[PDB]
Amino acid sequence: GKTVLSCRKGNGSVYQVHGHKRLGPAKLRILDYAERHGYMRGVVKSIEHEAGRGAALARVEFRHPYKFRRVKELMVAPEGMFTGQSVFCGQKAPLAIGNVLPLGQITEGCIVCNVEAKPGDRGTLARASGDYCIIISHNHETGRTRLKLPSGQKKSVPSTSRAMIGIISGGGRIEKPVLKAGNSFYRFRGKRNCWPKVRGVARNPVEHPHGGGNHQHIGHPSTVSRHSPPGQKVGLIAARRTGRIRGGKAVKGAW
Amino acid sequence: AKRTVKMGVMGRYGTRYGANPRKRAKKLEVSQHAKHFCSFCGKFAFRRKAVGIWRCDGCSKTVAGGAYTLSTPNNSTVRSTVRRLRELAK
Amino acid sequence: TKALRHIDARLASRHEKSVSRAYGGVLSHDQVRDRVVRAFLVEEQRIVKQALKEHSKMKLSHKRTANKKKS
RNA sequence: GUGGUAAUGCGCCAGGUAACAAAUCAAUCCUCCCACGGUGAGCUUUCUUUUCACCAUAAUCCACCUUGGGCCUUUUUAUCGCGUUGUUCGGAGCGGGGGCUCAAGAUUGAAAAAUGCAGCCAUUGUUGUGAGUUCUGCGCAUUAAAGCAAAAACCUGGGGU
RNA sequence: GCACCGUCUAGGUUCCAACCGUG
RNA sequence: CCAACUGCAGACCGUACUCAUCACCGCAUCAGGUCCCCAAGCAUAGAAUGCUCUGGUACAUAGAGAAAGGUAAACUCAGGGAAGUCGGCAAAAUAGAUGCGUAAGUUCGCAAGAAGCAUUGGCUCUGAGGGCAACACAAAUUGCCAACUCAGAACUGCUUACGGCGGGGAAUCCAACUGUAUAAUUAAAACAUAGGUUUGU
RNA sequence: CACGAGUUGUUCGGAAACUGAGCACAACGUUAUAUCGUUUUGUUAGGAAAGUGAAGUACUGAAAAGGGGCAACAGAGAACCUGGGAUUAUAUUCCAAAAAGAAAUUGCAUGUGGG
RNA sequence: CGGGGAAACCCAGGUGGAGGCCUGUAGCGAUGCUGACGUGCAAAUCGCUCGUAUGAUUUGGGUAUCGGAGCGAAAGACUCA
Ligand SMILES: [Mg+2]
Ligand SMILES: [Mg+2]
Ligand SMILES: [Mg+2]
Ligand SMILES: [Mg+2]
Ligand SMILES: [Mg+2]
Ligand SMILES: [Mg+2]
Ligand SMILES: [Mg+2]
Ligand SMILES: [Mg+2]
Ligand SMILES: [Mg+2]
Ligand SMILES: [Mg+2]
Ligand SMILES: [Mg+2]
Ligand SMILES: [Mg+2]
Ligand SMILES: [Mg+2]
Ligand SMILES: [Mg+2]
Ligand SMILES: [Mg+2]
Ligand SMILES: [Mg+2]
Ligand SMILES: [Mg+2]
Ligand SMILES: [Mg+2]
Ligand SMILES: [Mg+2]
Ligand SMILES: [Mg+2]
Ligand SMILES: [Mg+2]
Ligand SMILES: [Mg+2]
Ligand SMILES: [Mg+2]
Ligand SMILES: [Mg+2]
Ligand SMILES: [Mg+2]
Ligand SMILES: [Mg+2]
Ligand SMILES: [Mg+2]
Ligand SMILES: [Mg+2]
Ligand SMILES: [Mg+2]
Ligand SMILES: [Mg+2]
Ligand code: NA
Ligand code: NA
Ligand code: NA
Ligand SMILES: [Zn+2]
Repeated sequence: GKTVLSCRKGNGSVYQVHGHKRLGPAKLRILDYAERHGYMRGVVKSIEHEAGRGAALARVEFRHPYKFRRVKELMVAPEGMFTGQSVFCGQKAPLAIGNVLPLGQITEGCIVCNVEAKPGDRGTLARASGDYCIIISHNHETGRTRLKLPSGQKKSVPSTSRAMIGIISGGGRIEKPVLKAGNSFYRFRGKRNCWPKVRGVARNPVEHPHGGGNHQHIGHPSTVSRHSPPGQKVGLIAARRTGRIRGGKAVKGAW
Repeated sequence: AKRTVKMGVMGRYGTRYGANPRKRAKKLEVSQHAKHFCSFCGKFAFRRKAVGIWRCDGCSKTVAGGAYTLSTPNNSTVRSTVRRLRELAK
Repeated sequence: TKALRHIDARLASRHEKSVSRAYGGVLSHDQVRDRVVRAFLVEEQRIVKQALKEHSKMKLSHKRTANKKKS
């Protein structure tokens, strides 16, 4: 045989991220002394779009805490942010869209985005356009907050983790039909080399498990085991069920 | 005269891509190209540049959100909820 | 202000690229006016609140604490 | 440092230039055609106030009319007025009267006839109209789930020296 | 058991002092 | 310390020629391949196609010359008109512009140049379409001048006469469509596609 | 085929002197084996990688996180134009005091005016 | 901008210049003649005919991924005849 395409993509090679036109990574600001004890006030300077990302980015200007200079941050903007707006980050900050607060200060039932799973990681959950988390409950004895995630799972995080109030901008992006092959071409031009996709039954046996035969067919079940080696693990990996889903649709992911 | 009976902007596609996909895309296309109301100015002046970015024609304001309309229905509910919860806090 | 390339900008006289007003060659006249007005009004507004707070703290100095005394 | 009510004129930190797309309509230089005139050559049995060629002006400086933008001050506008071939602008200041600036042309000169060209120590020496051309200006609204590189080098300001 | 290492605070209250509070 | 004037000095490497029906790759001075700039006149919608001033060329082995049979970016053909052939293969054929006119079906966009009918030369005329100069309302007029297009009329002619330029209609099968693709025997009904669904996290 | 000749620059192209997709010396780690890996998402290395102006004749010693370098003869950058009767063959490169001539620009020194 | 309407809206004339739109050069390809040639002009070329021609378009230089490996809108295609 020969190497399968899914394994080849792990070498890097011509399948890496197209990043030349991107701005930097998008993060909250660093969890420093001012954020742990007081608050900081910044000004929104511009709202921009970057290739490959559905949400809008905001450049926010703060004063440096120790030196005489200005510091520019790049964040994922919530819906409603505008140029000239004042943004408050820290322990004592008011409940308003765009402010950044410790999770332990946000009242239950509030909608948040840009949540950090562990304190000080500068935001890792609920970042794609139109997404958000819901705050369910606090626990003061153990200092932990419960959240409902975009996928529908529940997660417990330390109450010192930060989050921005609001919803990621740019929502409703997937409801417009694409209609053309060229539109898909332009969509993936800004992301990476992964389109168009050739079906495995259309290939030859030398290069895929599904290939070959005098008809186009898989001659063996397409549900494969969790323990299969790379090159054998194609199809429906470790599926608990297959076919059309009737009635309630369960929460995906691991238990 | 009208120039078209119910195709509108989608007349540029001719006879391609099917009636229901065309009808579904037309609704978002019209909104994406309309002028929306700017509450800072008091006039209809917001235009979309790229997905999610809205710029006022007269005043120098840029706003984030919506991708095909200025404000999504979920965001208004979030705004009222936040305002009421803050009113309880203060 | 004129539109000058590299060597022409280096060899021109200074006032070809500026005006005598503050922030000349960086900000326009309306922006300068807005900055002046904003600075004055914000400083005055801050002074008023500091004065009010200090006056209250001095009000409760010879008040009941020094009026309804107990030792 | 110093003038003008003003737009603006004269002696470490923060911004800007470098620095970026389409169409439309105007487009300059330059090319082509035509009208009028000067010089040389061709045809001429006949006809032809004729047919063909030529009539050029580099960088760099001085001084200071037209078009297109931005703005100031005075009179205060409204269903209404201003404007484009074109999808628009106005009490967040329209129009009119006077100005301030920027961009692109123009017009004076200097260079520069002392040069070049053509007949032969002498002659000549050109000014107007159409058409086409992407410089440039229309300042930064082409599809877009596509939104259009970076740095050196340089420029101006805020501060204190 | 008693010493010593052993100490200072914005604010909130009732000239000191004390009680709260915790940078 | 700051122009400006003046004096002196201003280093290194590249630079001939070629860029192709003979200078490069293909065993060769090989009808193959090889990126960029400047680009005239007339016909005409014109970087189509035909002919021409400037610049370039007459180099590709020739001469004599009615066999048969060939090759052609060469022509005609009475009467019939696909009877030829696996099969209308090949050839013929249609043709520009303007006015009128146009079916079933349909995702309402199309189908459509559907189909079809009519006109067109030359000459001499006529009309329409502009510019800027000279509280009182026919400056609602005087003069000067450019550039081409369209429309109408009289007279007159055809041997239907450069180039260039769709044949059309009624149905069945397959694939939605634009695209990709076996360099050198396969361009398709194959692959891709938008759309739909499932899986892991 | 033989003999003899021809390519001239302060300003033209490159370099001196930019950064890009990228490369990989040092450092560290790995391997029986360096001839292996990491090395731009602001950025090397368990990581002490700064050698300077200024003050007070070299000397001497306060500040400035993130080592050294390469990669575009179509991107960025870049102070010069015409005339020639001046070649057998080079020319925005040659021309001699009336430089045929007219400019622009860099470094360092004179003096004239002003600080 | 004209006409109609109680209203909701309807009918008509212009302006504008969209599209993996149509005819057609250069460019990029390669359907048929099962034409030429088949000790060739050529170890794949020539003629006419034909597809596309604003886009999932064509092209110069630089740069990145290879030998049981690479790359592939998938033909076991292509990796210096
Ligand atoms: Mg990367
Ligand atoms: Mg196959
Ligand atoms: Mg197998
Ligand atoms: Mg099948
Ligand atoms: Mg243009
Ligand atoms: Mg030469
Ligand atoms: Mg050539
Ligand atoms: Mg050849
Ligand atoms: Mg050779
Ligand atoms: Mg031609
Ligand atoms: Mg017949
Ligand atoms: Mg028969
Ligand atoms: Mg028979
Ligand atoms: Mg045929
Ligand atoms: Mg017809
Ligand atoms: Mg098909
Ligand atoms: Mg096709
Ligand atoms: Mg083949
Ligand atoms: Mg074939
Ligand atoms: Mg298929
Ligand atoms: Mg020799
Ligand atoms: Mg790099
Ligand atoms: Mg480095
Ligand atoms: Mg370099
Ligand atoms: Mg260059
Ligand atoms: Mg140079
Ligand atoms: Mg020569
Ligand atoms: Mg097309
Ligand atoms: Mg075509
Ligand atoms: Mg096979
Ligand atoms: Na022609
Ligand atoms: Na016959
Ligand atoms: Na053949
Ligand atoms: Zn506004």
